[PDB]
Amino acid sequence: VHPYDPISDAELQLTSQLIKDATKGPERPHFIQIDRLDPPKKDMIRYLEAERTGKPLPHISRMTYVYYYIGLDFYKALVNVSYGHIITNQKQPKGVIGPLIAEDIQEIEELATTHPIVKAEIEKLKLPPHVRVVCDPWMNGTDSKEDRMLIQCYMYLASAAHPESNHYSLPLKFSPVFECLTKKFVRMDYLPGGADETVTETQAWDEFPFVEYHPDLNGETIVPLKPLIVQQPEGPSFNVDGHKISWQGWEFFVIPTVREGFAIYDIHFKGRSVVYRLSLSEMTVPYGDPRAPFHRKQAFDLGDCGFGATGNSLALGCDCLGVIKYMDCRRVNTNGDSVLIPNTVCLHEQDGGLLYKHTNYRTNVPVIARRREFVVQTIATVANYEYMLNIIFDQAGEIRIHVRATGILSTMPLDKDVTVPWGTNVGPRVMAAYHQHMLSFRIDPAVDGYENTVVFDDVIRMEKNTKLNPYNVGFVTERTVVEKPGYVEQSPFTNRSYKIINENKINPISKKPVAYKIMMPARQMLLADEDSYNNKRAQFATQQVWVTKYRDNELYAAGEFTNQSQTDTGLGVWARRDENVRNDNPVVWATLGFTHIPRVEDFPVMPVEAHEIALVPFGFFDKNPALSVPQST
Amino acid sequence: VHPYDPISDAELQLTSQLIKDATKGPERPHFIQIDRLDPPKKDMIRYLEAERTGKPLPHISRMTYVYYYIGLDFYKALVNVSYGHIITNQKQPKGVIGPLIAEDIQEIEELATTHPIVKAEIEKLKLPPHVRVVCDPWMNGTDSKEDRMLIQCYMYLASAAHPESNHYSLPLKFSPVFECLTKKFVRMDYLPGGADETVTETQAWDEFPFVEYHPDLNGETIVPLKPLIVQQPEGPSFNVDGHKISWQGWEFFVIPTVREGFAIYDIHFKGRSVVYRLSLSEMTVPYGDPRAPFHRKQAFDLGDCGFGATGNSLALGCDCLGVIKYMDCRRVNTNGDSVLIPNTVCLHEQDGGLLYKHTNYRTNVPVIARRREFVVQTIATVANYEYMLNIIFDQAGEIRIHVRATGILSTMPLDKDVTVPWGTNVGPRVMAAYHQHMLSFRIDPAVDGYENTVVFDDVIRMEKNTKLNPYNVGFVTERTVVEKPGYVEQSPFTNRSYKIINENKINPISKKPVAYKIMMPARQMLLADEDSYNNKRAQFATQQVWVTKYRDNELYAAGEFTNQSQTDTGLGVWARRDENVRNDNPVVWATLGFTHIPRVEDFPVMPVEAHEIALVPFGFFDKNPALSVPQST
Ligand SMILES: [Cu+2]
Ligand SMILES: [Cu+2]
Repeated sequence: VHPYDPISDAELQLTSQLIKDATKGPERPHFIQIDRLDPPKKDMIRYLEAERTGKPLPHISRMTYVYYYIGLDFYKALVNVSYGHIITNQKQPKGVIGPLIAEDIQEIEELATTHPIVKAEIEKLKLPPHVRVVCDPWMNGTDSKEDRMLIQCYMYLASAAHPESNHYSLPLKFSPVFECLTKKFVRMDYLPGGADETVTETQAWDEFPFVEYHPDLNGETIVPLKPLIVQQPEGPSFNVDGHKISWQGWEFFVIPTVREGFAIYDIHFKGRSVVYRLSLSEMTVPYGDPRAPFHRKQAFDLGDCGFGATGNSLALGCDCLGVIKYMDCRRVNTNGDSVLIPNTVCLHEQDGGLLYKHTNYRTNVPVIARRREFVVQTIATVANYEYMLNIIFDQAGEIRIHVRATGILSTMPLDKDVTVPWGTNVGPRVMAAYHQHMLSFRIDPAVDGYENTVVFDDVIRMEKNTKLNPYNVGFVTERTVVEKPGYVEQSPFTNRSYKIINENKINPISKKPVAYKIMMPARQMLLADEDSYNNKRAQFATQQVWVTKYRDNELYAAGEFTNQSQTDTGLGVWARRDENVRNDNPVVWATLGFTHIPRVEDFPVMPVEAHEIALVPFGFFDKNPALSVPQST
Repeated sequence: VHPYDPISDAELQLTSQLIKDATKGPERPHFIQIDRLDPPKKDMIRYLEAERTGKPLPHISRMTYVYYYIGLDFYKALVNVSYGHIITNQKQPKGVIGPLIAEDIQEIEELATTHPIVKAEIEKLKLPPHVRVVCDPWMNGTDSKEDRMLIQCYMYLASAAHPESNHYSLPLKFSPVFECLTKKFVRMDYLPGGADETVTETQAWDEFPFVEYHPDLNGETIVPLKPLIVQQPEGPSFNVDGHKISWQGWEFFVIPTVREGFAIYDIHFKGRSVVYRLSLSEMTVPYGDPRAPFHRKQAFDLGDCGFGATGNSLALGCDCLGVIKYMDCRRVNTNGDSVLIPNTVCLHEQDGGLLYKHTNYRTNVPVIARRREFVVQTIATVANYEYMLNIIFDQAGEIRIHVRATGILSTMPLDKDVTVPWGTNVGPRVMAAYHQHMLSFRIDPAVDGYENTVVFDDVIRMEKNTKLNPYNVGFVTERTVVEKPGYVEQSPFTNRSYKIINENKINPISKKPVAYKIMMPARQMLLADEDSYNNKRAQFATQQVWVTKYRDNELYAAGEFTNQSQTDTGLGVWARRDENVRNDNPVVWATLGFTHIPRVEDFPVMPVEAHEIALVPFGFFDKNPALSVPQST
């Protein structure tokens, strides 16, 4: 029972039992989230040390956290499940609101088509019997001080005849708002369908131009394909022992977590340390339609919902090609039970093309190796969206963070003959507003050991017309050291390169500190004005790379409670501490910015758009580490 | 013979034979390059139309060009090979120098180690029995007005033991220069191995620290791997008819060419036109070591040598995984004969991960398709480098240009205890100078037809604090039209997106012209100072996107004759024509900039570094075109 292990049924239920026992009276605890805390890092580095060198393993208590409500009051407790005691069980200040949970959303979704005010609104549409109404409950977002947990219910039409009909293809022009925990009606909002902010009372609905994606409904003739099969007749080249993966020189743990999907720990390659913990830390999805209620669409999908909570089961359709191993996730329900989320993480090899090749032109004798890869993947369904998260390792020591966005666009109503400059029309009566997906990747590096420095290098021209450079072609690198928490500015035109180095371990060939470098393209950051709540709640989304000093339980880039937050309680605080991070424990938070101008081809379901960040050794080894890979032949 | 067909042996030899017959006297023609010209585009479009609709085919002659020398005089001729006559046969002006040819390089390489004057330098090294001298002859480059074709011979040491010993791991400090066609020794250059530009006479060589890549020599323990196999039990899903490929809705011609490796023509997807001609057009590799003779290392690998001339045989191999079809290239030798280069192009299908997924959270019914990809590939070996060029097509209408650079670094001598700020040390006595690979891709677009406009869209904030945008979150696109030949500036911070649109064909859903968009990251451009020959010779490498008006035989970014060129005779002239290119025949030249700071891991042979540009349908279709793809199931 390893300290990194994901939460068990017994730990999750013990945690809720203890809260139930501690809560007196008739309003019972309403559970929101429960998961296992990481072991304290200083302690766990000693545990792993002992585990690698066969010495006796130190005690590390298993700890969990719980978010729960008692009536309208929100609570966060810390529980020691090794010894069965609550350590802290604290009511949170006014305005701190927990994540959404499936059971509460289901309740509100039911209500949004059942409530008499909403039935009466629906009646004004004068729907024929072949058309039904569907609701997507959304988190409220923030445009004001608001301490109540509110649900903004987006309303749509679907075909009554088929349960997979594409409601996103026909948005309505009203949206009711409920208070989540009491189930009380709050107000009915009206949505503009025209070129500006004008709304009207609910009119009879004239036409039903659905744009269906499902094969039974889309009327598209299927163009056949011949099979392409992948086999591993002798089995896979990776081992899983508990949660410990071994493959081609790599050793690391892969742990499912309810908030991140999975996290990867204690990453070593060829026996050397590389990265202590790697995860998707947050993702904010701000929309750019300036009009109400749309301006409030800024989910924080990890913080408001959780990538593990929302993970698909990968085993029964075949998302992963080859010989696959799987892991499960668990979540609490509102009752405090452990709900299994089966097969959310898949692990498998695949072929990544060529790894290297060279032929001597004099002899035509080649050396060549294929780029075998090991993939860790999870896919989250977040209402309309699909996000596929992959971490891919290869035999040259590279770690590749690879995301594909797919699923369905979040859609707005559109009246006849209207266009808008902040959205693309994607169906005869449906518009998809422009948005961004701003992801933060948390990389706690341990490059060749636990004292690291973050740096960035620029590539710059040499002074022209000198004795040294008389032909005006020379160019050189210069390095800047990150001394304190903060961000680094992007600079694509000096080929700026972020690296984490170990100043204490010198490469004996290049004579510079060993390093890993980050590979990522320059990207547009937060488009919302600085004077906006979107800016205040998500500082990470405003710069490409952030550095903090490590702290236990500082994991989520916009802070622990994002749902309807008023301000950033993650990097917006942490990256401002005035402390030393040189030759220490800097933690890197890389922002992957994706501005999404939807196109028609993204509808009714969208082809994958891929985004990637790579961590690659840079003077970490004393020669290409892939000389150990068999020849391709 | 279809007009797009690659040259045949008969046509190549008819070309050289006509020139031999026309050349009188005892100085015989010395052949440098022969290939078949594209059919003139106007006629070819009519021809394709007739071929399509069963009308009589217009008459279009097969034509070739030939570069050759008579003594020291350089000539270019055009030949009609359908009827067998010379059209033009023209002595080129003083200073125009042809590409290198393998037979002439072999000759100068032999001479670099046998000429008495270089034998004398070698003797000064006092080499022991177990070491041998190796030469890589290089094109001269340009740092002065120079009319003679010169070869700079880079000199190295290798183990005498083994023909695959890595001579790049031990560079010498002298370099002989020879006049290519006369074989006259011109001069002996000396190379600095220290921190600055100081050089000495040739000294005895003290030690032999080779860094070996070959498995016989590298001493590496091989880490085993289990098999991973790809099968297509019913055969592939693509058909090849002549040079015409059909796969999953696409139809286009793949033609091998001596200069570009291959070119792809007449690209249609779902019956609609996309791109008329797609090709890697040039690649310049400028080095950033300011010192002589290094400052002159600036290859134009297509213009100076040719990607087809230099292509690997891929069937050997097997570089391409699965069920493969191959095509050949041919090149002339100095005698005018046709030399076959078997299997330089491989064509095959592969799995590219998931193409789309969506699960309705209510029912948990998924739609999912896998991303089947069709790959066209060639791999050229240019002296030390390998360049893997792929064009990948997918079922959603995307064309991905994907390049991988691998092979061996070009290396410079390095004395003990030296470092340099313009190069990385990659072995005990060998340094890899900084350099750039600047690629230009020529995309002659035919988006839904032959009248196109080039445009770029920017994503910008709405004005804050208005009635329309009261919460400061809104953002919109604005469009700029390219009206005249020239370049577009990069703007990654406004998410700038280059597109080619057809202003005559409006998407009936979005109400905007149909388009293809270019995906590519912002990159650093040419690092050589504006005041350098690198700059005057390669204007394309200074800006990321160029637009010209189409002309027949205007194919190569830096001009037809690059070797020891004084100036750019490509885009540096053509993108400065004052003419209109809106709703006409714009041609797009996309510069893929890769600044290469070598790492120790790139030596003795480098892991692939991948770079891409994608062409993606934007409002081209009225919905996702991949709804015709079968469920993955
Ligand atoms: Cu999106
Ligand atoms: Cu390079």
